[PDB]
Amino acid sequence: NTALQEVLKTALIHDGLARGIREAAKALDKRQAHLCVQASNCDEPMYVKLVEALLAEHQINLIKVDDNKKLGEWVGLCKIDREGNPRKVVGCSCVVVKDYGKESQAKDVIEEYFKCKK
RNA sequence: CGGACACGGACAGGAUUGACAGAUUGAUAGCUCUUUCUCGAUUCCGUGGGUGGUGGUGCAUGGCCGUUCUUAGUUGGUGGAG
Ligand SMILES: [Zn+2]
Repeated sequence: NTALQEVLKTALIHDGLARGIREAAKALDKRQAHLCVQASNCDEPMYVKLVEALLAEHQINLIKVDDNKKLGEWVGLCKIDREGNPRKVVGCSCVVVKDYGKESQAKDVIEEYFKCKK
């Protein structure tokens, strides 16, 4: 439970992402992105087959989560506030990590890759 | 758009920029249109809003200048006249 809860959220503050309706699946076209994350609630079953057709054949792995509404408070557009509303953004299916830039808590995402998923 | 900012919706399962071809036009303005890529949450729309103005009004004014006015005039205080 260490991989999905805490070691990746620190790699989501100010990195390079794929954010919105004209770029949810734009950053998959980049040969510059490391370990990404993917949501298991797509409306059509081939759009996730569309995006794993990039990564899983290649050197890139996805992490499953539930959906792109629990992912909304992670992507960067803050919707919840002291004087705010609960749901003013609906997040992406798949945001990628192109560069960590530092090594605070990144030893477990790379341990997530080649411990059992090899 | 060079209409800041504030309000909600449209913004991640397809908001907003740009652009070659061509019948497009005054025009190598992608203006529009057919076709179709790119840009990355910056925005666009709705509503209140500043804003800019060689737009009005010099009879609402400030500054300035012009003039009788380049001729020798103007004024209190303090007493006196009323
Ligand atoms: Zn008029």
